[PDB]
Amino acid sequence: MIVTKDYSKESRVNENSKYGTLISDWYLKGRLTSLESQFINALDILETYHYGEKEYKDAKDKLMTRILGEDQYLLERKKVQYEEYKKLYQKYKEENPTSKLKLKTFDQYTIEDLTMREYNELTESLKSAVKDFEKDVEKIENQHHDLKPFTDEMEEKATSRVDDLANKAYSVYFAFVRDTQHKTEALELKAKVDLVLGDEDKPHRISNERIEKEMIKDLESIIEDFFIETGLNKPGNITSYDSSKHHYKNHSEGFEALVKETREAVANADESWKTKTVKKYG
Amino acid sequence: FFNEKTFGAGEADCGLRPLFEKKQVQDQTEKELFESYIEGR
Amino acid sequence: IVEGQDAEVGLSPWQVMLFRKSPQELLCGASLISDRWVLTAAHCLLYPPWDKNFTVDDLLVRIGKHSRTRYERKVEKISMLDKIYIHPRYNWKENLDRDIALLKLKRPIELSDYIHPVCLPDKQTAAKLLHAGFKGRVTGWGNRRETWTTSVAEVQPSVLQVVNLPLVERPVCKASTRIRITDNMFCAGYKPGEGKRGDACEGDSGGPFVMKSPYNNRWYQMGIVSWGEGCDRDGKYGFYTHVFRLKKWIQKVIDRLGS
Ligand SMILES: *C[C@@](*)(O)[C@H](CCCNC(N)=[NH2+])NC(=O)[C@@H]1CCCN1C(=O)[C@H](N)Cc1ccccc1
Ligand SMILES: *[C@H]1O[C@H](CO)[C@@H](O)[C@H](O)[C@H]1NC(C)=O
Ligand code: NA
Repeated sequence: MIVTKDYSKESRVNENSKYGTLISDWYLKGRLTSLESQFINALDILETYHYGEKEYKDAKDKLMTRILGEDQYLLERKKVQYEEYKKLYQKYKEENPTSKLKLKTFDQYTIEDLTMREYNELTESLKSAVKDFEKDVEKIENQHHDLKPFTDEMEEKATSRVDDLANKAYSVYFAFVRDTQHKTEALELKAKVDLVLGDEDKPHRISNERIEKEMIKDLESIIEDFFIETGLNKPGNITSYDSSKHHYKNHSEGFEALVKETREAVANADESWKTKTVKKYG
Repeated sequence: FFNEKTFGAGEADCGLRPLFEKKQVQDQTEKELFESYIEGR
Repeated sequence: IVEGQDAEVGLSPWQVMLFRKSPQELLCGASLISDRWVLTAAHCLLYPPWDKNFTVDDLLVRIGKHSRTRYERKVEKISMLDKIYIHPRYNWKENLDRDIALLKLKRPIELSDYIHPVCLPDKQTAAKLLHAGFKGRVTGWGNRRETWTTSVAEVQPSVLQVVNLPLVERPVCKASTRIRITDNMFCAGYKPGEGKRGDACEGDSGGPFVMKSPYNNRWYQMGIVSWGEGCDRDGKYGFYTHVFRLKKWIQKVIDRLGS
């Protein structure tokens, strides 16, 4: 009736710890922020693009778990602390007819009973769990060649290819975005490149080899994708886009000139490519 | 119950998973829904 | 999805993923109902309290997926939105009533073994199936669980998630909340006294709540993930949009050009 189980406890924080000496409220509200700041950081280590692979999962679940088991703790802490807050709020009203003040909701309420024994233990687990991760990875990389990250030079070499090819598609895009008959299919191309390329400002890092491989084919395909749909023919050679060589607003000349050449490319191009395409359309 | 000319096609075939249904392949937690339908008989 | 589970690639073809263009960010799940119409939770696009009000330009859906991370050229099709349809009598100021929205794809897509549409509840199948006790299916790439670590989002799975949740009876639903309920929404989940558990969570919304008709082995999207107080908490249940009851509106808007 009044008995509940659900002991999804996997946190590395000692039970007999919350019985310590509560942190001075003023110095408390800060340690809390510290905490949050760790989860924030740790989580990020996952959303790190470089890990979006099939070999990393088993090692990412590992962390993710470590991170939730700790967060669970704090939740259970707040979830408990509130129940004790409600009461001491009630017994507060039965002393002040002036309910000038209002009760805070679970979402407004913050943790007010946090020993230091608790704080350290949490961080010593996350600071831990992570170092654990770095290991899992460094390992998975000594066993999967292309995954081992590039060198400031190397990465620059790949990244440069991709960015060129990418800028080579923006030639196609601009080329037909104005072509009323293909306006859409162009847009989907452009928007599809931006999608893979990564946020303009801080694009996906072309770390390891594999990433270099895929990115090209994903961009490679996305380009063929355009032609299949407009039927148009892929030229075995299109110029790249130099933001300074032909700006749509700063070098119109070389801009429209770029498009002329391109359209001509697609106009004189043969149906030879359709037999090589990345995606087997059909 | 729409006219393709306004709702598009797919209406007719709706609900059948080409990699499960139209291949007699049940998914890891399908019967689970049928467990909620009839607890007896 | 909380208490979720890795879907089986090709488990929810009609599962769309409302993605935002820039800054590249995942917004909600969705539902493909034909080859040019996709259905989602009205508030995924507009919701003034969070300064939310996206438009066709601001985003683009992505059907036939599994991995939220990498692009899947083999199966993934990316499409731009032509016109957007939010519900008139949609009430956000107070409680997310008529929280449903229709999206018309800029170009009709080609259905593959991964981009197949779902069916809409039936006037009879609605009754035969929408009964407290019956389990439906919820899928999405939402928060893997609830976190005190508020002020942080990125807490989603890598692959598509699936959880099957039973329907709760009107009384309870209304009871478990101080938020006003409406016949235009239903609540699903597990009762505390029960054993199993689960729930859809944030960044799950738009996604479908389907059921499979035993009278014709087909999947009908009974509801849309809409709201809830917290996630998989104990005592409250998850609220979805009662899609069937709104099917009147849907029709009214698709079969528009004509009358
Ligand atoms: C739009 C979404 O993805 C999300 C779905 C949440 C599902 N939650 C659970 N527990 N199954 N919806 C929301 O976050 C909605 C929209 C804005 C506020 N909101 C909530 O669910 C609040 N938690 C409660 C609420 C506040 C104001 C008005 C209605 C509901
Ligand atoms: C944004 O969408 C339209 C733009 O005209 C506007 O009417 C609407 O009120 C806006 N949404 C919000 C945040 O209220
Ligand atoms: Na629950």
